[PDB]
Amino acid sequence: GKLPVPWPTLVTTLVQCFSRYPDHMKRHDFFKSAMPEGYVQERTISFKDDGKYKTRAVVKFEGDTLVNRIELKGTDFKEDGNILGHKLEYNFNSDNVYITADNGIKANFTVRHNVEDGSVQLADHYQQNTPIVLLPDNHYLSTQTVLSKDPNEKRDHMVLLEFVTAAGISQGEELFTGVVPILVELDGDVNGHKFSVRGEGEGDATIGKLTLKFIS
Repeated sequence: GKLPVPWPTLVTTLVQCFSRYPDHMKRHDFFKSAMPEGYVQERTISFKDDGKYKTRAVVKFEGDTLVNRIELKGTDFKEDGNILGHKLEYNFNSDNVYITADNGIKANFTVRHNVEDGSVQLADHYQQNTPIVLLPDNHYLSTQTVLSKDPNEKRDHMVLLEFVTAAGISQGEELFTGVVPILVELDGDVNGHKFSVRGEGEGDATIGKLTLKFIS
């Protein structure tokens, strides 16, 4: 009927090729350099004092559409914890995603999810991307996200708006010169509860903008 986990816990899993890289940093944009063939993005997301997600995503162009197709496996979540207990607030904080080269890339960052009781649930992210390219110097992605709802959507859903810019110190980049349609498909299992998510929207790497609507 609906998602077995809170929507905010899925936000990071549900396309960093849409980050805006400053022109002073274009030599360091792995994600676009891998297009159109794309990259595999794999994470381990450790929810401290709770379970973890292991994800594997294929991110690539299929014709004119940037596709993000995901398998997610969630294990060891506590029935009464913040996640399966649905105690997370429906919002998101800013993050810095720290990137370094993998001689692809690796990235690390810790998401802070706000709990109903003012406390904080940490989601520690370990990330690796391998091409299906530009190996970058150390840098990070400054990420901003807002979560909302569609007034006339009847299905369990999440509207997401995101802005991402690289900071802190190759022909594929040409595929991102305009607004690019996005398709996201997630096949999930958390503690044995199988679920799927489908999302559509568009990305505009000129401004680093993402706008998507996901339904479960």
